[PDB]
Amino acid sequence: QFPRQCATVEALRSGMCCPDLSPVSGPGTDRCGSSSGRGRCEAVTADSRPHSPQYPHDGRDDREVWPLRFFNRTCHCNGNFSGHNCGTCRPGWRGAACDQRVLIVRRNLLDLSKEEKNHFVRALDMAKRTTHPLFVIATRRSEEILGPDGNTPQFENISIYNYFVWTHYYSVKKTFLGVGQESFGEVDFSHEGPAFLTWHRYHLLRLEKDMQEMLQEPSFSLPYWNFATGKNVCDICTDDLMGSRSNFDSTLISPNSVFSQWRVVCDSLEDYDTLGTLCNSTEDGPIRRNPAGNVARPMVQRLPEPQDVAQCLEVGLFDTPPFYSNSTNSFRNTVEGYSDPTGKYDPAVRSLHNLAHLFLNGTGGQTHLSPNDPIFVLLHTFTDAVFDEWLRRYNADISTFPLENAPIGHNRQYNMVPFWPPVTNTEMFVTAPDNLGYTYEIQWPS
Ligand SMILES: *[C@@H]1O[C@H](CO[C@@H]2O[C@@H](C)[C@@H](O)[C@@H](O)[C@@H]2O)[C@@H](O[C@@H]2O[C@H](CO)[C@@H](O)[C@H](O)[C@H]2NC(C)=O)[C@H](O)[C@H]1NC(C)=O
Ligand SMILES: *[C@@H]1O[C@H](CO)[C@@H](O[C@@H]2O[C@H](CO)[C@@H](O)[C@H](O)[C@H]2NC(C)=O)[C@H](O)[C@H]1NC(C)=O
Ligand SMILES: *[C@@H]1O[C@H](CO)[C@@H](O[C@@H]2O[C@H](CO)[C@@H](O)[C@H](O)[C@H]2NC(C)=O)[C@H](O)[C@H]1NC(C)=O
Ligand SMILES: *[C@@H]1O[C@H](CO)[C@@H](O[C@@H]2O[C@H](CO)[C@@H](O)[C@H](O)[C@H]2NC(C)=O)[C@H](O)[C@H]1NC(C)=O
Ligand SMILES: *[C@@H]1O[C@H](CO[C@@H]2O[C@@H](C)[C@@H](O)[C@@H](O)[C@@H]2O)[C@@H](O)[C@H](O)[C@H]1NC(C)=O
Ligand SMILES: O=c1cccccc1O
Ligand SMILES: [Zn+2]
Ligand SMILES: [Zn+2]
Repeated sequence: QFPRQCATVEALRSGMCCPDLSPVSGPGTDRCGSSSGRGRCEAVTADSRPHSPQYPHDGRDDREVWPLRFFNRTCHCNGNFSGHNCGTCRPGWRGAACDQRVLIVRRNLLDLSKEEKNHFVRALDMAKRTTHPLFVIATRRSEEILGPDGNTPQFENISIYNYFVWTHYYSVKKTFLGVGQESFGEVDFSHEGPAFLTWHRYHLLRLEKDMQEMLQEPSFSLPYWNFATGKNVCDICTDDLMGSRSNFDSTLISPNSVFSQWRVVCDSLEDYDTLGTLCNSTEDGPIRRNPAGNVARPMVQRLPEPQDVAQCLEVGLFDTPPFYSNSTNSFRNTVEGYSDPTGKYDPAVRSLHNLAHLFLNGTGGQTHLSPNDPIFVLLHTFTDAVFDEWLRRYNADISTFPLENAPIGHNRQYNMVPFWPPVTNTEMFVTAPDNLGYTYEIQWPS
């Protein structure tokens, strides 16, 4: 969603989201930091190439050709400057001139020290309570975004971590067709398509960045959870980490973990998909988590085996037609978990990433809701670690990431929805240590 400077009547009317950086001569005098050389307000590029025939409602959904339904001009920054303002630096760069290299290391959560484990847990908790300094979220779609009286932007403040939940929600929600009509659900701007891995990579980079600024610790890094152990249990679900099971309710988190106090956002689908509203910042209800608990679905009662990871990393093409959840021999569909680890499609199979979600048999395994469970962060840095090893191993071969006829949202040059500033899948399709300022301390099975 959008910088608070752009969630106004004026900015949405002008179609321009190009905020000032240091307005020393008055408002509008330093848009995108043009006073210095940091950037310039510029026309948006959005993907205009066709998508797969599965989405038939072109013209109906604000996520199409993102961000054009809200803004057609944004800040484009020069050099290694970056941000909605061009006021910060691109990943891997710090300093006023964006010329100092940083490399942060994402490590296995179980390898952290007693203190490092405690620091991480409290930092997640701080992000859950701390208002995001920059972004606000919409509670209405574009037709109602200026509110009933036409002068009241329908945006809410939201915490650093709940923004992380909301953007995942917004990417997966159904297309609203109107009161009385059933919303359309064969659409997903962050799953079931090639954008899945790059979407989720930016997802993590933006949370990590937000927490660095919240903590004022430039080197803070999100750890990972090696869920590919074949285990029957959740080895990070302990009270010094992500929280153990409640002895008073098998589906709740131990009261001796702060995460039992969290309350989730976006759990009112029945309202959103009938009234046409969007998830707002009001929390409601605790995290439900029940590892291995899906007795009705035995396939999701055990986690992935180690070799599952070693096998999926031998799939050498990033994606294959039809670039969807039923692709075969697609690395993306394999690690996403709709193929078996060799790449062989099967409508039944759930493996790796999908399996790790469903193993939680709770909030973490529901599509509109799953970042509400903070295991999500660690589940996806590990998924991102596998992706990064693939990028290393096959020379970041983006050729099979399709430029057209992908499911809507997944064309290569699509701006990933709804991140801001606009950022394409291509911008994330790079090896992380040289291009994004982070690397993984990890070892792979042979
Ligand atoms: C760039 O956008 C302006 C502003 O319009 C907004 O932009 C989009 C997000 C879309 O949602 C528009 O409906 C928004 O109003 C465009 O100028 C407006 O054009 C409309 C007709 O299309 C007109 O009724 C308004 O008066 C115009 N507003 C202003 C301030 O002139 C502009 O045409 C767009 N330029 C492009 C796409 O190149
Ligand atoms: C993958 O699933 C898709 C969508 O369910 C199937 O693709 C086509 O879908 C269009 C409408 O989107 C229909 O005309 C057909 O059902 C599909 N085209 C065919 C069968 O030629 C597709 O069949 C699936 N791919 C597989 C199973 O390999
Ligand atoms: C924030 O979201 C909640 C959940 O959708 C909204 O509360 C619902 O509002 C509908 C109709 O207004 C009621 O029928 C439901 O019973 C409400 N749910 C709950 C849990 O109270 C709430 O109105 C939204 N806030 C804003 C400002 O839109
Ligand atoms: C957690 O697992 C239970 C089953 O172990 C799920 O409940 C089952 O849901 C299916 C499909 O909705 C029903 O056919 C079964 O009758 C249910 N069984 C029981 C014992 O409840 C539950 O939906 C799962 N929850 C999540 C979030 O995954
Ligand atoms: C959102 O909240 C605004 C508060 O602005 C600032 O936000 C963070 C950084 C906190 O430090 C807070 O204390 C600050 O004041 C309010 O002005 C307003 O209620 C909200 N604005 C909108 C558009 O919803
Ligand atoms: O976001 C998800 C939520 C629930 C289950 C499986 C896979 C997901 O990516
Ligand atoms: Zn997801
Ligand atoms: Zn996921």
